[PDB]
Parts: sequence; structure tokens; C-alpha cells
Amino acid sequence: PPPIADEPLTVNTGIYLIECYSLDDKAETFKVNAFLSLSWKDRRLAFDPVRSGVRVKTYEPEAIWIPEIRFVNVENARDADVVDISVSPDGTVQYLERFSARVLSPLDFRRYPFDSQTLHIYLIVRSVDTRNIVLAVDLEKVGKNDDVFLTGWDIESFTAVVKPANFALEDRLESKLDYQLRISRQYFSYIPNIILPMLFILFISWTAFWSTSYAANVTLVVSTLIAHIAFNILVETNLPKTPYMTYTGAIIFMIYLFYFVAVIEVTVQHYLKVESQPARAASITRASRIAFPVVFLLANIILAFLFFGF
Amino acid sequence: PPPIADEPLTVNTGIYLIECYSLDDKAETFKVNAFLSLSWKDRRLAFDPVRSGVRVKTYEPEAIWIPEIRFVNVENARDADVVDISVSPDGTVQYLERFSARVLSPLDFRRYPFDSQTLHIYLIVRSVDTRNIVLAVDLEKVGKNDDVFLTGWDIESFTAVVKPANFALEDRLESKLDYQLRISRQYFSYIPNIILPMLFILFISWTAFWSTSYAANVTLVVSTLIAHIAFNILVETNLPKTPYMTYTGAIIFMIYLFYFVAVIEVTVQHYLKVESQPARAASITRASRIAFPVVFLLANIILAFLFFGF
Amino acid sequence: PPPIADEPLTVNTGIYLIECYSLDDKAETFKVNAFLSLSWKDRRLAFDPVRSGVRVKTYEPEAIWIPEIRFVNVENARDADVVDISVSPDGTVQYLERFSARVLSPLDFRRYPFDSQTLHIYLIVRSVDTRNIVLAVDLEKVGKNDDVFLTGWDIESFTAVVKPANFALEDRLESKLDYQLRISRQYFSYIPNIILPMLFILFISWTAFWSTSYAANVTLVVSTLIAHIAFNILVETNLPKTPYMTYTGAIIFMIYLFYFVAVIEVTVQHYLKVESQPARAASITRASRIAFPVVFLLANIILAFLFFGF
Amino acid sequence: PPPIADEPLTVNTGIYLIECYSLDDKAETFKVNAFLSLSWKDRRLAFDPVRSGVRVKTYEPEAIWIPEIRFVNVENARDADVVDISVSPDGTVQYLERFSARVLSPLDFRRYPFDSQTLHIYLIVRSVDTRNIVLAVDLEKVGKNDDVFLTGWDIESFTAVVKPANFALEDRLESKLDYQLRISRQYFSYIPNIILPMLFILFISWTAFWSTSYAANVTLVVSTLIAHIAFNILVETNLPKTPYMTYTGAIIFMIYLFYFVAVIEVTVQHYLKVESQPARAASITRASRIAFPVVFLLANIILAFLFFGF
Amino acid sequence: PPPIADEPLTVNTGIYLIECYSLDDKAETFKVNAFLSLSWKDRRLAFDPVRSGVRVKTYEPEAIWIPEIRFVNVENARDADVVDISVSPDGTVQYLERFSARVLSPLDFRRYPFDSQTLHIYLIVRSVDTRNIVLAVDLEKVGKNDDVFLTGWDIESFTAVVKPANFALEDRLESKLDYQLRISRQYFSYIPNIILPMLFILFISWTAFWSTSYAANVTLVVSTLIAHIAFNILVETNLPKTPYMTYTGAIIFMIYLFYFVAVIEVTVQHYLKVESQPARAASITRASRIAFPVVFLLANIILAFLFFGF
Repeated sequence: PPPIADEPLTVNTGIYLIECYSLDDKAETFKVNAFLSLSWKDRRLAFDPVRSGVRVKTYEPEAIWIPEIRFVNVENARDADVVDISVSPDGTVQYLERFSARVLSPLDFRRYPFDSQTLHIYLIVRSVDTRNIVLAVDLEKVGKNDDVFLTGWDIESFTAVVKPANFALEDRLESKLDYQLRISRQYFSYIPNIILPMLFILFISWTAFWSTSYAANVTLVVSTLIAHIAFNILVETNLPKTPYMTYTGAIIFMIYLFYFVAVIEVTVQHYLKVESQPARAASITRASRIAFPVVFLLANIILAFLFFGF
Repeated sequence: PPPIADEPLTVNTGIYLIECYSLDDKAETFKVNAFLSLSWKDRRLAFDPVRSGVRVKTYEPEAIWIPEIRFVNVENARDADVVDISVSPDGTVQYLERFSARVLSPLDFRRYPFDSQTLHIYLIVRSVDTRNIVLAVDLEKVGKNDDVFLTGWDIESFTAVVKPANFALEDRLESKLDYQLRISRQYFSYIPNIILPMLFILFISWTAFWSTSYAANVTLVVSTLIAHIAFNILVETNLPKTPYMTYTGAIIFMIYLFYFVAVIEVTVQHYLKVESQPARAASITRASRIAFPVVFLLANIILAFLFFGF
Repeated sequence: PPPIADEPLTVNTGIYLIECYSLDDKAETFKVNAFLSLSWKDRRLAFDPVRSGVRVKTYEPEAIWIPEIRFVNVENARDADVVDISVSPDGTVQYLERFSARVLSPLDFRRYPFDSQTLHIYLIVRSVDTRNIVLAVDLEKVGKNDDVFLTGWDIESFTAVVKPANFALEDRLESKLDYQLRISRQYFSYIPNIILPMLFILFISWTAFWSTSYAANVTLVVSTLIAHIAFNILVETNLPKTPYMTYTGAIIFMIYLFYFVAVIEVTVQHYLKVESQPARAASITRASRIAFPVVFLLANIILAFLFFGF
Repeated sequence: PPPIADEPLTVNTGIYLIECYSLDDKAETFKVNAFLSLSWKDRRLAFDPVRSGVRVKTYEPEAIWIPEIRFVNVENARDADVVDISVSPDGTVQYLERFSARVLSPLDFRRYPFDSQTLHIYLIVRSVDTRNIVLAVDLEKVGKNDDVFLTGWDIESFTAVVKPANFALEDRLESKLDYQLRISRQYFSYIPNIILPMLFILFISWTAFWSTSYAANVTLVVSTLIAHIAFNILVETNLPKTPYMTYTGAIIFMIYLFYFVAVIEVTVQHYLKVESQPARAASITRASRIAFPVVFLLANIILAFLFFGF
Repeated sequence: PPPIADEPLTVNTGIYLIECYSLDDKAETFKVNAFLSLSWKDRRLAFDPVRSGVRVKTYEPEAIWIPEIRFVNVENARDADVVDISVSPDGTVQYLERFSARVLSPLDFRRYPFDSQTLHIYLIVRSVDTRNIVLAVDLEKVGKNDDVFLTGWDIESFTAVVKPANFALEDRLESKLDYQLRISRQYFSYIPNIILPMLFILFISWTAFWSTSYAANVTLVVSTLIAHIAFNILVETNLPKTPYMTYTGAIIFMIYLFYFVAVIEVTVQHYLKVESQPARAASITRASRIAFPVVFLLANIILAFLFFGF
């Protein structure tokens, strides 16, 4: 029994983030728990101030006509409890619920180890014999407690796109609302656990440029190659199959190469030493101890610029 | 209280995909969230335009008789909320729900690393004292937002098989409807994380064809053998027990062989060098450094053709 | 309000398997989704054909008295939706539901890698002021679509034990019904991923019978010992703590021995070579290169027979 | 509307275990599925045998006053379905439900690999304007099918503590009932997969007492040290953070020491051999090959006695 | 239909912890199961002692007006069952429920291996046409059975902040109540499984200061480096991405350095021995065997103080 209008009914929205958590980098989701603020003028609900009780009159969701406001990008339907309906005298209704859903918005792991993300929540509304348009009421969009957690990420800013996008689906237009949560991953921890450890094994590998023994050199360069796989796999895990290349997956793959030519070298600095040509052999090894480190640091300036610098 | 017909009642179907996700290669499933469009002529519901209110009259699911449309290949029953019922004057009903289920359709990992899949959804309907036939109304089968995600896969095309298959179960025929989702796995990421890394260790292994030391050679060929197991196991995991052979599991198994004959060789290039016959020994090793690489690349053209080329 | 009989009321059962999946070898369970067919004569429900409407009269589960048919070996209560109740004129009721539960039946990993299993579903019924006996109606026990999946297993045959077992519990007898699903694990994949890889490392280990160097021999025999642990652990995982010995766990444990005596030997073929007694030393090593391989293949014929052959 | 007594109302309890499973050593829980038998005399429910229908009169849980019997040590509320209420003529009520909950009782991993445990279920009841006391009726406490599974454990005996413990909580006493399930872990499988494999690597380590080469000795003693970590970690996992020391965690830690002094030795049997003092060096190594094995077996008799023997 | 006051209505709270468990260090949560004690004077509920039945009159939650007391920091809504409502004659209501939720409170892994935590539960209440203030009634806040488990932690003290914080949200103030659970992690188990094992490999690494062989030294220092990664990764896991540095992650990272300079040394103690300068070479190695151990123990006193001592 919708409210009989003369034109499009405006439903006024606002989400107050109470809780954030379980951002799943693997599954591209995240859990949230907030308020849902809704307000619309239903004239049938007007009620003569002085003639009746107080300022406002509260109802049970049953009696009043209430808009169906579905969330778009949610795995399931949001488990919500109704906090309060307060019908103004003029007919203005003040609906308020506290929902709890897991939303589904994509993530760009382009600069993975260090990256900012922007999460979305959508809110559509299907129209019937009348049209509905949703729209934000910033005084409730302020959605953010000063205790919003979401570990591993720095929460930048929760806001909403004031202009709804009014689609037109299966005959009957709908009104969508974009709510936005910006976040910057807290890297750091990635250094002492991935970056640094992963580099040290790379360096230790090429102390085989100051060694003349093939045995201790295969042991040296190969043992570390393994550890880099241990790291490659470790990272490879908490991270989805992007169709594109990831910054840290680039450097981590480039590192595979330095282990190969490293071997190529030691394997060659051998076919020369035993080829009674140690004149040339220890010339190559002499070069390596400068080439490798330079071309690496060099290549990272190139690579890092390639990603962030562009 | 079914609508009294004169023949088979046609229920008109249509699924509008709103959300896709959680394709579980392991468990052969996937999660979806869409619209369910249903339409049927119930003559008892006809209602004299001018004599009553407006064009259409909305009901609560309770009052009207509504067909039971079960999904066939679903783990459980689909959690659905009813968006709208709109009874036309002639009696045409316009049912619409937004469901959310995990479907269960098989996958062919025949060309695993690079493979296309076709997902299914079924929709049956059991008949009573009357017969029901389902059938598509393409204007609602268009089921696909321009935001359909499903990570790691490229979504080809959502469509439906217009002709239902009318079984006959436990006395009382049913009408099934095949809805189809085609997808092509986004490989790529498999190269810098599996393919390439896995090859490099294979090459490094057989730099032992340019080495004359049994120690650094066992170290060489064996250490890498291990890493290939590390890779074999890693892949082996996110992948079910197919009764058939998988493309990447073929090459990954074929690789086990090159590590064996590699050892065979170095183990033999030793029983000869110490058998004061280094004439023959370094003849074998000289061969290996060409045989191995050729017969490999060679065998892949064979194998790859065997899979995709046929 | 049970139907007043003159003797034991027969409830007629039948399960039509629609979906199978999630056989958890670890947890000894498995998920199923089927029809539940129930039929019983309630004479109070008889209804004069010509005097009233049609052949049969459908009810809502509420009105009619309906038997409580609990599943015995289920983790929880089965999530079921009622498809149809159709009361015959004589009083014969035709109940039909589509349930979805995870059943709990044991598994014998005696011949693990290659083994057949028989799954169970139970269906009891508690009696009140009257006795109930359940019993199969094969025309609904046919429970099996030609699309029954259950990956990794070959589904042999779904059937039911026609004779119920009528216990007697807490005063008030019950009627249990054994439904049976036979399955044969699809091994195969176990070869190129466990069996073969696991053997190759065993062979490579004992190329140390054609080597005279203690260093490359410890490297050889030990490195592979490790990989066999990597395999031992890998298998050890997707497999519960049986109180008995498993076929593949037997060979995989027996393999541990060949790595020990292998070491014993190389460790001994050393205390002799350095004991200026290389006459004896290379006599032992000469033996090993025949003993080991024979006694192994030999022991497997013994072991394999021990399991399957008996 | 409680039954008006003259003193404390006795509610008669009894749990018939139908299903056991999912004992989580990690989380100290376990899942069960049983009957709940309750019986109490409500005199208002008396009903003149001959004047009315039959022996007993069945009700829907709604009508009758029924005691709230909460389980104490349960994660959540137990999902129960009501099987039957049968009011005797005198007023004796016969309540019966089939519940399904996960209980939470502690475990003592003191003798971990081989240990017996005793599981608990509690059943309290809060009193109102009258007092309630619970108490067992052994004829229903017999709770145990001859098919009670619970894999990996041998089920000893299900019984109940007949005397309730009547606390006094937030003003209003309660009656608690201790039900007990004794179980003995099926070890065995721990031998061929942990114990034995873990020992073999320990032995192989100290074949370095019959070797004079520092290289093959570091390779020997170190490689195995690693595998023992592989085992240490493997075990360390399916096992909670006890504040006390676990039997197998003791021996597994003690093993770490034999790998250290082993290294100490080989590292010392080197600083002597190169110190032109091989007289002393191969005296130490000669000792080790007897000391180590003895002091180990010796220390286990000590340790094992320390745990089980005391 | 709220109770008509003359000022702010005081609702009296109290949580009696019955069960604790599933503290997820990863997800910063934990599960609890307790009583919820609520009491408020609703004068409309007053009921003339002698004129009617007994002391108190019990209701079903339906009839009475009852405050909505939401938990703040909970993933979802708390699954609660209502134990008893007991309306006093004056109008004092005695509400009591037994809820079961997972709460979400942060954790400081600053001194991780050894650390105390303080868990929170919040309880807000939204006001309508009247104001509500919550407040503790210590006689029910005593929330703690003498069987409160929560494995791996020592439970210090459950208490509540008597003064509520009265916010002001979306127009309509609310009353929040801070309940506090203090806990001290049971470390210990971290020694024989992480600390000690992790140290032993560090020591064994630098027995390469008493060795003159580059091969057995790379083998020595590198093999252990790996194991420390095995440990680094193992710990790295059951532990979230803190933006700060963790005590055990500090020492575990500092350990990476001692493995690098260790290599630096052995790699240098080689470029000197082969540079016909063994005078200097074995001077460096002589230093190391004292420098390393000192500077380590030294650095830990520094580091440990840095964390706990400050």
C-alpha cells in the first residue's frame, strides 16, 4: 500500500558504520555492521499534533508502508534489526535499522604491498505504480565511529555519492546509491617478514662471486633459490589470481632471474677454470660482483618507477 | 489452489545475475545472486480495470497460488526474498524474487591451466492435478550486470536453453530449464608463479651437463628435483582428484622423468669417469646437453598438441 | 492426532537422490540432497470422490497428522521443504519433501588408495499410542539422477534394505530403514602425484650403490629420505587417524626402512673402504644394487597380496 | 504457570547418545547428538482414566508447563526437536526431545600420544517461585548406541553423576547434573607416522660417529635436524597451547638436544683431527657411538616413567 | 509502549560469564556465552500484592515493554533465549536472558609471546520519547563461573565500568556500558617449540667459527638460515599484520642479521685463507667465536629492555 504521491517519492538514506572487519583479500569481500537511516513523507500518516498524543508516533514495521531498500553488492541479504520508526506529524517517517552484512567490492593489487583501496556499498530500490529515488542525508552518512577497526588497513574516509544512478530494469526503474570507503593498507610488516628476509637470501646467494669452489657455490646459489620459492609461495597464497601483474609479484619474479644467471655464471666460471683458462674465468667472476648488485638496484628503480612512478 | 486450466500451464522464467563469486575449483561449485522472474496467467485473478483501482494489483505471496520452482543442482534451498507480485487485469501474474544460492555444476580440468567452463542452473517444476511447463522470457534472462565479477575468470555469456526437458518423476511430470554461464579462466598468473619458476629449476638442474663433479651434480640435480615436488604439491592442491589426466599435471609429471634420466646420466657419467674410460664418459655428457633440451621442447609440442591441438 | 488403526501403521518410504557431494574422508561424512517419499493410509481422510471435488485433495502439512520420520546418522536435522501432500480418496496420503542434510557414515581406508565404500542413511520412526513400521516403495527408492556427481568417486548403486529393524527404545519401539550407497574411489590421480613421484625419489636414492663417495652418497640417500617425508606428510593429512594400518600407509612406511638400511650400507661401505679392506666393501655395494630392488618389488608382492589378495 | 508443589519439584533426566563426532583437540570441544529424557509430576495434569480417552494424553509443548533445562558447557543453545510428550494419569509427564549440540569440555594432553579423556555435559535448571531439583533415571541415561563412533578414540563409558550440585545463582538456586563420557585415544597411527619416522632420522644423524669427514657429517647431522623440525612443527599443530609440558612434546624437545651435542661432537671431533691430535679425536668419536644411544634409551626410561610411571 | 517516566529511565545491567572460548588472535575476536541481567521500574506494571496472586508475576517477553539493549562490538546479533521475566509489585521488572555471541575487541601484540589483553563488551541503548541510562548491578556483573576456560590464556578479572558513556547519535542519545575481561597469555609452550628450537639452530650455525672448510661452512650457516625461515614463517602465521613491531618478531628479525654477517664472515674468512694471508683470516674467525655470542646476548638485553623494560 504505497504512499500516493503526485511525483517521484524521495527516500532519504544514510549509513552509520559501527563496525568493520574481515577484509578478505583472497575473496574480495569484507564485513560491515552499521545503521541504515531512511526517511520519506507519507501524507496518509499525518496526525494532528494537539488532537492526539505527542510530537511523534512510533510504529511496528508491519503497519506502515516501507520502501524495500536492497543492497546490491552483497553476498546475501543483510541481517537487520529495526531500531525505531518515528512518524512526524506532517507525515515524515524516520526509519532506522542496524544491519550486518558482508559486502563484495573488487580490489586492485596493482601496487599490492603498498596500496589504497576504495570499498563500495550500493542500496538500490525497485519502483512500483510510483517511482522512487533514493538520496543521501549527510547527517546520517557520517557513518563512522572513532573506533572503526579493520586491521591491517588505515581507514581514509567514508562518504557517499549524492547523485543516485537511476537504471531501468526489467521494466520499472531503480535508484542506486554509491557509498564509498577509502583505505590504505598498512604495509610495514611486509618488510621484516618478506622484503628484508627475501633480500638477504638473494645477497647470501651471490657471495658465490667471492668463491672459487663449484660445490660450495651450487650449495650457496641453489639453497637460497629454494628459500625464495618458499617466500614466492608464501606470498602467492594470501593473494587472488589477478589477470595483471602485481608489483611485489614482479620483483619476486624478477628475483627468479638473478638466481638463474647467477647459476649460469658459477656454472660458467667453472667450464673456464677447468678449461685451463682461469685468466678469463676469474675475470667473469670479478665482473659479477659489481654487475649483479648494480643491475638489480638499477632494475628496481626502473620497476618501482614503472608501477608507482607512472 | 492451482489455476484451473484447459491444458498445460506455462510459467515464464528469467534469471538476472546480479552477483557472481566463490567458484570453488576444489568443490566444483560457485555462488550466485540474481533475480527470479516468473509469469503465468491465472484467470481467477482477473479484475475489471475501470471497476476497481489501477492497472495492476499487488499481492502478498500468501493470497495468490504460486508455482513451486525448485532449483535442481543446488547444495541447499535458495535463500530468496520476494520483491514484487503484480497481477495484470487479464490474470497475468508478474512474480519477482531476488535469490541467493550456491549452485553445483562440474568442471573439466582437461586443459586446466588454460580452460573454459560452462556453468549450469536448472529450475524444475513438479506438476499436480494439472501440468506445468516452464519457459524462458529472454527479456529477463538477460541476467547479467555490467559488474558481474567472478575473479580469476573471464565471463563469456549468460544464456538459457529455451526448450525445457520434461521428465517424468515418481508419477507426475516435471519441467527443467537449462541456464548456462560460459567462462574462460584467466591463466597468466600461472606463468610467473608456476610455469616459469618451475622451468628455471629444471634448467638449473641440467647445468650438470657442463660439470664433471659428482658431488656438485647430485646437489644440483637433486636440490631442484625437490623444488619441482614443492611445485607439484602446490598445484596438486587447489585442484580435485580428476579420474583423467590434466594438461599441467601431465607436463608436471613428465618433468619428473627428466629429473630421473638426468640423475641416471650423472650417475653414469661417473661410473665411466672412474672406470678409466673418460673417453666415453664425456661423450655421454656432451650428448645430454643437446638431447635433454631438444627432447623436452620436442615432447611439449607433442604433449601440448595432444591436449589443445586435438 | 494419529490415525486410529487396528494394528501397526505402515509408512511407505523412498529417497530420490538429486545431489551428492562433499564426501569428507577426514570427517567420515558426506552431503546429499534428495526427495523423501512417504505414504500411509489415514482412514479419517477418506472423501467421497463424486460428492466432492477431484481425484485427490491437497493439504498444508498443518492440517493432516503426519509421521515424524527422523534421520538417524545425521549431524543435524535435515533442512527440508514440503513439495506436495496428496490425499487419495481411500485415505492414502502421498507426502513428498525435498530434504538436504549431511549424513555421517564410517569409511574403511584399509585399501585406501584403491577402495570401495558403502554409505548409509537410516530413517527411524518413534511410535505413540500406536505402532509404526516403515518400509520401502522401490518406485521411489530409485533415488538417483543420471547426473549424480560426487567427485573423486565412482557411484556404484543406490538401494535400500527392505526389511526394517524394529528396535525398542526408552519404552516405545522404533522402525529403522537402511538405505545404501556404494562407491569406488577413483584412484589414478594418486599415481602421477604420489605413487610414481614417491618411487622415483626412492630409486634416485639408491643410485648410491654405483657411487663410491660418502659425501655425494649422504647427499643422495638423505635428500630423498626428506622428500619421502614430504610425501608421507602430504598423504598423512587428507586421511583420519585409523586404528588399523592403511595399505598406502604400509608401503609408505615400509619405504622408510629401505632408506635406513640404504644409509646403513653406505655408512658401512665406508667403514670398510677406509679400513683398507675395499675388497669386502665393494662386495657389499655390489650386492646392494640387486638385493634392494629385488627385496623391494618382492616385499610389495607380499604386502599387496597381504591386503587385496586376502 | 509452574505446577504448584508442596516442596522441591524433581525433574527426572536421561541422555541417550545417538551420535558422537568432531572431537576437536585444538578447540577442546566435541559434537554430540542424543535424546533428552525429562519426567515430572504436574498434578493439575491428572485426568481420570475411565472418564476420558486412553492411558496417556499427548500434548504440544505449548499447552503444558515445561521446565527450562539449559546445558551449561555448550558453545550455543542446543538445536532440539520435540519427539513426544505423554502425560500420565496421575500427572506424571513424559517429555522427550532429540537435541544436537557441540559441548565444551577440557582435555589433558599430559600423556598426549597415549591418553584417556573424560567428557562432560551439564544440564542446569533455574528455579522460580518454586525450587527444582534434577536427577538421573538410569533407564534413559543408558545413552549409548552400539554404533557410537567418534573416530580416533575408543569410547569407554557413558554414565552420569546421580547427585546434582545445587548452586545458588543471582538469587534463585539451580540444579546441575554431571554426565560423563570416558574415552581413550587410539594412538598406534602415531608410531608409523611420527614416532618411528622421527626416530629413524635421529639414528641416521649419528651414523656420523662412524664417519671422519666434516662435510658429510654436517650434511648428515644437520639435514636430519631439519626433518625433526618438520616433525616437531607437524605435531605442534593439531595440539593447543598447553601451559604444561606434553609427553610427546617432551621427548620431541629432548631430541633437539641430541642433535646439538651431536653437532658439538662432530664440530669437536674436527678441531682435534686438524689439531694434529687424532689420538684424542677418534677417542671421542669412539665414545659417542655408545654414549649417545645409551643415554637416549636411558633418558626415555627416565622420561617415560616420569609421565606414565608416576 | 514505553513506561511513562518523569525523568531518565535507569536500566540495570549485569553479565554473568558462563562460557569463554575461541579467542582468535588472527581475527581479533572471541566467543562468549553468559547471562544478561536487566531491571527497570515500570509503574504501569504494579499489581497489589494481597489483591492478586503471589509475590511476583511472570510474563512472556511479548506483553511487557522491554528495552532494546544492543551489543556494540559484536560481529552479529547475539543469539539469546529468555530465561525469566519477574515483575515486582512496585513495578520493578527482573529480566534475564542467556545470550551467546562473538565479540570483537582489538589486541596488542606488542610483547606478543608474553602479553596481557583486556577484552570488551559494550551494551548500548537507544532512547525514544524518553531517555534511557544503563547502569551496572555488581551482584550480576559477577559474571564468571569458576570453570571459565578460554585455553592458552590465564583469565585475570571480569568487571564493568560503572559509569556509562552517554553519546548522542543521529538525534537521540544512547547509553554505552564498558564490560572488561583481563587475560594473560600462557606463554611457556612457546619456549620448547619456538624459542629454544629456534636458538639451537642459531648456535649450530656458528660452530662454523671453529671450522676452516668453506663447504661444510656454507652447508652449516645456510642450512640453519633456512630453518629460521621455517620458524619465522610458522610464527608469522597465527598472528595478524600489526602496523607496529612485535617483540618476538623483532628478535626473530634480528636473528636474520646474525645469519648474514655470519655468512659475510665465513665468506671473508675464505677470501683471506686463499689469499695466502691465513695470518689475518684465522684472526677474524677467532674474534667471531666471542663477538657473535656476546653481541647477541648483549643485543637481547637491549631489545628485551626496549619492550618490557620501558
